[PDB]
Amino acid sequence: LGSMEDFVRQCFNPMIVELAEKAMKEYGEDPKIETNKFAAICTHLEVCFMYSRFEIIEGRDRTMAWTVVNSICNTTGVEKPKFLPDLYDYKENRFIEIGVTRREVHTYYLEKANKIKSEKTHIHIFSFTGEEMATKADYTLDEESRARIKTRLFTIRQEMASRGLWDSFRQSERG
Ligand SMILES: [Mn+2]
Ligand SMILES: [Mn+2]
Repeated sequence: LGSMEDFVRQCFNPMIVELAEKAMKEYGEDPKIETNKFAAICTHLEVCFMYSRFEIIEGRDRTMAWTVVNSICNTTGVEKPKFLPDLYDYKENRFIEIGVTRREVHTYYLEKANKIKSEKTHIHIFSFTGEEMATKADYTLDEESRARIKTRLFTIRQEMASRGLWDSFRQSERG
């Protein structure tokens, strides 16, 4: 049984580890203790950066994110989201909320949708199974582009498994 804080650090992007290290410290969660959530954050992030037409919101400091949201919201006449999407899509002129779950796709979706009280925020969910779900059957990206996202979650799962780490990860998610 390996060290997740190891695997995370030596299996994600430096960039990605330290944006998520830094995302965590901001809620006073230690990456050394909260290592399963540490990886999850890194993965969720990695995905958002592969779904990139698209402006990125996840990853920025909250000050920077909220300003980013606002110039768009001021320039397009788009409703302000209450919370913070992950991306914006210039082609469909909408904000997108990205979700990566190790649970039920349907459960995670409705949890997302009911949080954000979206009218216009689009919601794309993937899991480590292929299983996915986008708001209104609107998959935004082309079967290929989504497929590469699918492949890599798979390459995350087994590489965890190689170290006895997959098992726990799998079962430790909540809402
Ligand atoms: Mn986000
Ligand atoms: Mn998200």
